[PDB]
Amino acid sequence: TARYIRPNLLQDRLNLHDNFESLWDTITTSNYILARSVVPDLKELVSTE
Amino acid sequence: KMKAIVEDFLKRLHIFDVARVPDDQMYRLRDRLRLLPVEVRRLDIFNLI
Amino acid sequence: QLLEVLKTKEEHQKEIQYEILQKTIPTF
Repeated sequence: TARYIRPNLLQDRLNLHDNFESLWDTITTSNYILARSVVPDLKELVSTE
Repeated sequence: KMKAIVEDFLKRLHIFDVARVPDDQMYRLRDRLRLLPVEVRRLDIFNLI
Repeated sequence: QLLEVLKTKEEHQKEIQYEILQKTIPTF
């Protein structure tokens, strides 16, 4: 009975990476914060002092 | 995890502020120890066990 | 004395402009 909806992941289609700087910056920024949210925190360090 | 043995070692040799010395040097310490023989006494027993 | 009354009159100039740019960047 299983049924899903195709994700539709056609690539770039639009090449903004060659003029729309203004917006890339906004993307990068975004994708970046996104990243930090994931990058696991570290553990077992050497006592600062 | 050997960060264990080194610690005790140095301690038993008073003077040294164990806590007040990094994990570094410590490892390098192992690296040198690993290349050393054992005192017949010590060794001769482990073989037995 | 001068090298600190000019890290404040140069963080206005630097500011306003570093921003006149941020208005060209649709970043929340």
